Amino acid sequence: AMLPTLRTGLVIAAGYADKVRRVLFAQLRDAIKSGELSNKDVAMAAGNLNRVLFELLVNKLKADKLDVVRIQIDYEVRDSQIQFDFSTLRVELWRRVPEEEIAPIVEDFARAAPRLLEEEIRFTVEKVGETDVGDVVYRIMYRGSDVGALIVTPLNGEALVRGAVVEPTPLLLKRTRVQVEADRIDDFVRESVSRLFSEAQNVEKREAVRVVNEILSLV
Amino acid sequence: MLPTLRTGLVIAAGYADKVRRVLFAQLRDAIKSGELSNKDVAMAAGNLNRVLFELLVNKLKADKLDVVRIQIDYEVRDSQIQFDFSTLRVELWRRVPEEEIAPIVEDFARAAPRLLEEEIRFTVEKVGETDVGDVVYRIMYRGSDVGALIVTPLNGEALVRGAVVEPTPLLLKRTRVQVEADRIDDFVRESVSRLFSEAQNVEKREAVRVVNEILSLV
Amino acid sequence: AMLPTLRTGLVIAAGYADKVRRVLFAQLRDAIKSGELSNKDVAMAAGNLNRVLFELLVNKLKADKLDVVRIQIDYEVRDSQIQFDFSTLRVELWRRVPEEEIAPIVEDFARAAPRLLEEEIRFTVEKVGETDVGDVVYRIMYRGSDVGALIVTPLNGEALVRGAVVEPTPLLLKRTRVQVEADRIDDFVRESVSRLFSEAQNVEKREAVRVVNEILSLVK
Amino acid sequence: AMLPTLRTGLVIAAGYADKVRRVLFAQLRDAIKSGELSNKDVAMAAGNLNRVLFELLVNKLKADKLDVVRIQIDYEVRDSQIQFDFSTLRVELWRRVPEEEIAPIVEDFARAAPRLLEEEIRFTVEKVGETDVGDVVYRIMYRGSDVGALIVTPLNGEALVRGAVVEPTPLLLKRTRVQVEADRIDDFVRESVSRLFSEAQNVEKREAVRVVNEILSLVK
DNA sequence: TTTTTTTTTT
DNA sequence: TTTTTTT
Repeated sequence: AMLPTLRTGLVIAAGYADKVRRVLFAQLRDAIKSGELSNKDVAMAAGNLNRVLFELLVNKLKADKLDVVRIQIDYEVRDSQIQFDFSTLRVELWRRVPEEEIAPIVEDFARAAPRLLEEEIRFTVEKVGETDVGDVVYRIMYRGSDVGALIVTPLNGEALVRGAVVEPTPLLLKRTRVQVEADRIDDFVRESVSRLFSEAQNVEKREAVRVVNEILSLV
Repeated sequence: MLPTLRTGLVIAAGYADKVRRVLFAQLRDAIKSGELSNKDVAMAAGNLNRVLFELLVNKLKADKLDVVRIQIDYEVRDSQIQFDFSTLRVELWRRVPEEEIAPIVEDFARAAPRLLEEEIRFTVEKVGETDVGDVVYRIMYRGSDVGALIVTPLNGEALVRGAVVEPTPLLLKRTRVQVEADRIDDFVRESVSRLFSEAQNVEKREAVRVVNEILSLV
Repeated sequence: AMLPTLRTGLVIAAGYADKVRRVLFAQLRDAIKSGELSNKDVAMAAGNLNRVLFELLVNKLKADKLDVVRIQIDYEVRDSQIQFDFSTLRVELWRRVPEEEIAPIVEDFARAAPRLLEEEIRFTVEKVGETDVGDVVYRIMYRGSDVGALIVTPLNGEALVRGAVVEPTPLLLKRTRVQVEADRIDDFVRESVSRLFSEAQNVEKREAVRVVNEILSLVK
Repeated sequence: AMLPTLRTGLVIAAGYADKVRRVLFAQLRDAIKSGELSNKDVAMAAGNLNRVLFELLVNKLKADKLDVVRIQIDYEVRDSQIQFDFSTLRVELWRRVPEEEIAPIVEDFARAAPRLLEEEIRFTVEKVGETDVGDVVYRIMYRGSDVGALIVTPLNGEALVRGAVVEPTPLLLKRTRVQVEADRIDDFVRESVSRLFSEAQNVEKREAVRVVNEILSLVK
């Protein structure tokens, strides 16, 4: 039987304690109201966990209070008692990069940002293969790295284009008809890929990711 | 003053969907009024994400498993969103490898039930007295200041109140004990750890304010 | 033009105050750290607002402490002081439906739910039109209400079928090739739509919603 | 042994499905990475639950998509399989109050708001009892309803006053020394309680609640 | 086309 | 990647 898991999510090390206490109270809200637990039992349980985590985070790992941690642990509630399974204790740590190292870089970049904000991104492609019914699949790239996929369906004298990229920003190229005879497909894609995505939809990452995988799966 | 887009803590791999969701949440009202369209906002979030990609991946060389926090002011004028890049702020936290943390976490996990039963040793030091004659002590944990304690002398009796922030936020309820005023200082040093063994587990901010309340009286 | 906005989002009326406090501190974190404001200034501002909002909810709106509210208001910071624009004040209210009215319905339904959990989602379709290049687009319905869309591309003895529904649960029909002559498409689609979505992907609502439109826009 | 519980929290009825899917995926992430479950297993589980909830919310409870729902249900993972316990299913519903009924009330209130924002919170008190060491405890009331507590410690011609209120906004009265004779305590408190809290700290509700309970526990 | 909405804080 | 987080 699977056990409930106490998860903090991403939190600044200085505030993990109040995060652990509030999450645990939220999960055991029904248990308290049902009468299986008291508010004292839960607060005491969280306090003991926080007591343990303090030694781990501050002493063993030397985490600064401005660092970021993510903590999770399974726990069991049986017969009016809360018990943690410390074999399930998992702790993630992120160490802070000093402002003196980031602020000047961001400030420098901020001056060049309004130019970059309007520029069209410019992509490159490479043919991946063809389907049984004659669709052509391309890999779409940004700066030599793979960032998306594209599929072209030649039809009665014309072609249909669909695709999506994940980086530098999630874009979805909706089903688009272009003036191309099947003879002109491979040439057209290389000439028009950057231009097609200038009118693409700005979507969420997972939406773009799914389409990329859908298109690449057909090969 | 301008509206600010704030992401909060987010894994670098998912900053884009975070920026998009924050911006849409803030500008829902402008859309329904007809001042903006979903296209207008999505293009705005998309263009910002395009900008942040160069900053995070190339300039800051951030791995996608790191944590970032981004904020920037923006203004909406005549059905368009315009960012003020002078207000752009980016925070970065770099990932500590699992091979450096997991074994340390593993060994401690064996020692956790042992430590959990142990009572939390505190030590104290005299700070001063209040206007009405209360005695204030500074509570220390492993030599470091973590809380405060206040004792109100009576006739053959004393009232004790206090709070600690570390290693876990505790609140010492108003407690009356039978002790003569002459031996209070000895009482505090010998019994402070025993007092907090029956203390309340509270939130950090509650403990913090009580500590400052007690220290402010000096 | 636009002013910063303090937004609570959905919150139980009993806890709106701590929400207003936490949001305002989060938004003015920088102002405090810069020295333009003090922690005292922000706490006092949120407290005064919450005092006012209490009067509105309990007296004017007659909100129960177990109801749900959503509050937003614009504010500006002038000379180390926080000043609200109450003309921008917006308050939404949801009144709780008594447990005595909902619990028996949920309890009754909970008994029949796991059997329903297995059943195939019988769908029906309606032809919407043909695309410029000859794809056929159908509207998918569930219990007479439109819930999704489907597009079919005729081939030589074969067809390509794509689609998505939003209700009763978001499903995505991946690109599927089937054995059917073009004269038989309209018959095939209507006969197999429920069967096709029985093996479809469980996706997010927004994914299904977006796909429906991509398909429906091609006719409209 | 207790089971994991899927909790959505407050969500607009139109967006419950994606809420359920994301919460379930967040809880079962580790199970997926370990290989005990696949993304398909979790997606199918959330999809089946949403299919069931659709009938409950839309058909049985007649919930409008602008309403607010809160859904929770226990589930079990046994041998690479997800199982919901529908006996543990709980659904709360809040029905939306129309803007046409709230906006005029908010707008008129918005006109008197900048005036009210300056105003001090008039309070009343009532004697509850005395402590063992002779402190006097009062119940603080706002609109006839109990909202807080206050404790007075008598000195020689002086007193120490401490207290906290929960409504209309969480306020905590720091340790304050005042000039009052012990017989005139009941009288002093009733004249000054509102004035004392005009300089009290704006805090979170839970801070105030605990101080209130601490003061009341001291009463016999 | 959604039709509701996509945060910060916690 | 993804959440809950005062009756």
